[PDB]
Amino acid sequence: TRDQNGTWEMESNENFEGWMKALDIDFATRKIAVRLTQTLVIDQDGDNFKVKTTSTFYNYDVDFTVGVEFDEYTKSLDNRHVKALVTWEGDVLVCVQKGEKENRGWKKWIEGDKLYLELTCGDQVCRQVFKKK
Ligand SMILES: *C/C=C(C)/C=C/C=C(C)/C=C/C1=C(C)CCCC1(C)C
Repeated sequence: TRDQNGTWEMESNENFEGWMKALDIDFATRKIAVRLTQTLVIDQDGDNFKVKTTSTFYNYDVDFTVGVEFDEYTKSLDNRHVKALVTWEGDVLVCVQKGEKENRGWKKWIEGDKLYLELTCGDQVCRQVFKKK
């Protein structure tokens, strides 16, 4: 389904360290971040998304409209400028972040009662699975 609305709690996180390292997230931050639990809150109305990711210490918050390119500064993450675009490929939501890093972005989709998130950067892929809270 294309409906990704809800509050989603992480149950699995594969190669998170590899992905953070590919983004050059500093080693000391990685140590704190790597095994934190995550809650992902998605508000979706038509093309309009509001996405909030939360953990004990960190948050990543972003609003976008499907099909509308937006320039991003990746602030507390890796401090880079990218050109972001989120679109649908079937029922997979696909984000491409054009910039220095190759293959940078994510894909998000629903299967059953679960949300799947694939984060990509360089040659690294991180796969996360969430259950609806
Ligand atoms: C569509 C879902 C998206 C775009 C989720 C993005 C989530 C992040 C970029 C996660 C960031 C982090 C945390 C939530 C805490 C652990 C360390 C970070 C900064 C990598």
